[PDB]
Amino acid sequence: ASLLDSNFVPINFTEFVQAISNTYKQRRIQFYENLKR
Amino acid sequence: ASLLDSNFVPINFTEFVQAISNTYKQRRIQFYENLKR
Amino acid sequence: YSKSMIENKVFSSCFKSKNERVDAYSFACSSYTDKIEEYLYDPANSFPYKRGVKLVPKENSIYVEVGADTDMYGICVDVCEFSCTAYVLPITNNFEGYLVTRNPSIKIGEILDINNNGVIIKAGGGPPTAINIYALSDSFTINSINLIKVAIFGNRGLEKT
Amino acid sequence: MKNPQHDASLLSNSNEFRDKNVEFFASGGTRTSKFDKLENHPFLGYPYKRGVKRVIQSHYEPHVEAGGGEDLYGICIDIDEFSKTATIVPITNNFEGYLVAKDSTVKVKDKLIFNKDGALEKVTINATALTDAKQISNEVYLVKVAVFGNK
Amino acid sequence: LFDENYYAKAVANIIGEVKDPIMYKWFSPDQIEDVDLQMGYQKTVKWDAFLNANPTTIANEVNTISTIGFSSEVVRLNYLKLQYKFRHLKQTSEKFYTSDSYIGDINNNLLPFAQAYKLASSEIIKLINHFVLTGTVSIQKDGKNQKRLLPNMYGLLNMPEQIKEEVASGDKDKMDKIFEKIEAGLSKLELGDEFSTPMMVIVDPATSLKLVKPYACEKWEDVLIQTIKAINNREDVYIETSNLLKHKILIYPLNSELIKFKPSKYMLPTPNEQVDKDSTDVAHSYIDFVLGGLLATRKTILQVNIKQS
Amino acid sequence: LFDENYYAKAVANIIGEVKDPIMYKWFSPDQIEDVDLQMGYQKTVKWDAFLNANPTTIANEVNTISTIGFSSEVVRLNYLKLQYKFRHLKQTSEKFYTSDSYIGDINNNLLPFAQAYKLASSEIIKLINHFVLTGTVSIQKDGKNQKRLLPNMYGLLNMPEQIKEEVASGDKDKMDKIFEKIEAGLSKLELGDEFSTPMMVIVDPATSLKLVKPYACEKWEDVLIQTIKAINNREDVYIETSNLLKHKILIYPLNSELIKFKPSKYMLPTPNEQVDKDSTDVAHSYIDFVLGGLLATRKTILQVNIKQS
Amino acid sequence: INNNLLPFAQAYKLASSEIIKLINHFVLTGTVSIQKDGKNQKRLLPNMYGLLN
Repeated sequence: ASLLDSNFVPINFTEFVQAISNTYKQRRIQFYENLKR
Repeated sequence: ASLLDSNFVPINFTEFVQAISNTYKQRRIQFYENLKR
Repeated sequence: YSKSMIENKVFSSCFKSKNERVDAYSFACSSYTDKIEEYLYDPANSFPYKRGVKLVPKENSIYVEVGADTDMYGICVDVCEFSCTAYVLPITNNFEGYLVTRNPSIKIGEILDINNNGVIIKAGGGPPTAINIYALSDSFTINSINLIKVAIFGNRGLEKT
Repeated sequence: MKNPQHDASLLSNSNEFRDKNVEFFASGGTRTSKFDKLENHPFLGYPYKRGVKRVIQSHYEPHVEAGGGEDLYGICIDIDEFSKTATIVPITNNFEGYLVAKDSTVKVKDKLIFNKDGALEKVTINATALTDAKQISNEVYLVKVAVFGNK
Repeated sequence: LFDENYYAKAVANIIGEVKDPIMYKWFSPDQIEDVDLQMGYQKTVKWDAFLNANPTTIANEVNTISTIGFSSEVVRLNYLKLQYKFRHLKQTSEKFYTSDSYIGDINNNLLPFAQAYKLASSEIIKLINHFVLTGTVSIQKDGKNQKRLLPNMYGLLNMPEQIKEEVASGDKDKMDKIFEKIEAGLSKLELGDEFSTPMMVIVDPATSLKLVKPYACEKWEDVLIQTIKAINNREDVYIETSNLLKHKILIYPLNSELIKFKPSKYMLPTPNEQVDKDSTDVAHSYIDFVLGGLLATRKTILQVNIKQS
Repeated sequence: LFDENYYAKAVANIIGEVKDPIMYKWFSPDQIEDVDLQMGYQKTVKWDAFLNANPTTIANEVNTISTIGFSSEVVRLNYLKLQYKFRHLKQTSEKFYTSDSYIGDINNNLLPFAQAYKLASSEIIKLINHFVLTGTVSIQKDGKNQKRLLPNMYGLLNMPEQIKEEVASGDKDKMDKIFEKIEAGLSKLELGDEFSTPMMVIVDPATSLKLVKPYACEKWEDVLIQTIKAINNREDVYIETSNLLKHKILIYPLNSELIKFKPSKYMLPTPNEQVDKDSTDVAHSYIDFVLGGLLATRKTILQVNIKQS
Repeated sequence: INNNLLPFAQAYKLASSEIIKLINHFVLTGTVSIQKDGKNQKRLLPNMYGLLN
């Protein structure tokens, strides 16, 4: 359940918050993938 | 015969120990492949 | 005192010299066919962990209390504080492990004796020793409690001086 | 040595089943229990079938050497020459087997003590002789004893 | 839910426009691991093993074998829940404020919900970055009027039982003295068996300006990098500048075995379900975030403070 | 087997979480070749050829032709088997100790078999690395109470018939004297026709700290690397820091024709089939490993010791 | 008979009956003992009581 997935449709606010947390985690993973030092 | 394979089903403890040794050797080979000094 | 002894704000910082812990495994070298017995101990008189203990038959149960070499039943190797139960290796069995001492400066190979508090001391104190105890390492202090590696093998035929 | 390895040219006739166990190569004990404590220790010299004492001092771990008396630590029942190690039964464990005797004076019912060389000599007491001393070769005498501790 | 909750729909649509926090640059990917908690405490147990004696030679028969012992250590971490409130235009009122290529009252500083939430989230993320770097919560440049926090809630700068060095006010401009203190702290560092790891240095703009000066054709920055490489097994040393610091230098390894960040998985801003509504066109909304979760081993962080007086 | 032996199943499932030994960084991939032997000795025979005279010119008729001879050399290597014992919870008892987010008695320092095995294997691997680097086995920081080992069981630091250099205690802080000793050792090094090979240098942390000092805008490390490149046909020169060394410097080539590691294929920790069981919830398990197998040609290792007293 | 050795099933049944009697006594009285005098009691944990104590 991620907001980045277009097909995702939340049912309630709890699922919405879980999706927000998953989206933040995925964005952190993508940032560390794209990071160059 | 290695522990990496999901199809590998050891029959006895001697085969298990042989698989452990093979796994150690394969891990060493992979480490040397991925090592960039 | 106790063995486990607490929340920490930060974690505590090679493989060498990591065994110097009060709650370390007592047996330096263990062996199957070692006999281990369970007894009760006084929860307010003396903490018998890593000390020489003696059997005191009370009116309700047989307890173990810290004792001297003259009347020693064995060595208390572990304690379960939840049940206040002491685990004892009888003197008839060999032991090689870490025990509580009161002298912070003991060298290797010295002859040792257990005092009235179940504590390792130098055998030159004067009391005639009745047990074969030898120091396998120098005494080390954990900050404070002093521990030392000892080898205990049976009784001594004739009491020494 | 426990097993002197020497090549031969003819086979030795060995069919009699009696008087075939009293030999210097027969390690272990005549009667043994599963619950006997055995400890491997580094050794110096050759303490095979003798009383062993623990000598403690580049610093090295303590070793065992032939000895006895107030320094007696155990009995050496087997030896490994390649690894230079010795199997030892501690003095707190009873043992029954053939050990090295100082001379032929030892007879049955004799109380025996481990001397400074790890050999059993007549009279603390350590062993009770079960048979007479038998000369295996030259001055090597083997006597069957029942070790029980120290008095 | 999206058919009913316009605010939730707008948050889901505009969640991507918020920039990533800059604190991610201060940690390795393996150092960060989320936990499931909002407020309270959580206990972490670390297990270890040690050798009790020399190994036992397996020859012939033997029953007495050397043993391997085990140990455990427990560390407590506190987590705190914080909230903010912001005003915005009601959903049904946007048509009456949609101007030429912009929406909202310029005169009254009223915004649509999506823009208001985006800006508020950015500000809250900046505050979270400041807390993680410094360990304090404050909205003033002085750093005063700090919000009182629970114990076991520390940043990289105020973590206890670490190597603290202080440069006297008389040597506030002496890079040689500053580097002497840095070398002393680096010597006092204790990395143990995990010394082969990249290192991270965080400095303030004045310190960077002093560093880029020539070494009394080499620079103080190059000398510092070489000194840190001498202890980190000739591995990567990264240097970062932060305006959140003031005459401070932070040196620490980027190794998950020494320093671990375990934030609540609700640490970053999250909308609240409650929305304040009335008969007017103005509504109110709430944003939640969670602080806490930095864990470190003893004597692994070097904190140098250059006293100005 | 996995239907009957839960311990074997757990070892198989968790064997992958043990990190690779660090000793692999001190050798080239071709230098390591496993052998099939647990305890005992193995004789390795090396063959060589030589020219007896100048070659024969083939012209018209001739029957007397120059000959090529052969020679052999036998080297014996000793291998030792060692064992450790550790206590752990029982599989049928783990359910009564499965707490929240962790398993095991914190008070009694008892762990599940998988975690206990992983930690014990890590410690044993550290011991193996120390033995391979130094050649001694000890568990004390002073390096005393060493386990006596068999002959023909050497490490890199104690291998006989190599170049040994000693820096006097009065010159312990003089990098010029240390480098002079290093140059003398490098001159005494004999690589023959195998000189074109990468070289490896291992230093203690104190020597690493000294190496980054300015040369007396060049560094002692740079000077040393150039000196080694002068002799190794300008191949690669690698520098490593180890906390297992104290005031020692090791220099040796990474050529499999000069130095070869032939470890037993059971050298790394392996579970034993025997598991002690009784009526309680505590069980005992055994881990086996094998030591020995480093072979080197004469005068191909430079070992510099800096005396402290 | 001469050595008082039973098959496992009968031995287990008898031992279980004895242990069940001991458990009933503990539940009723709050103490564990094998003597009619009631002395030589096994020490128990706190917050472990019976109907009588």
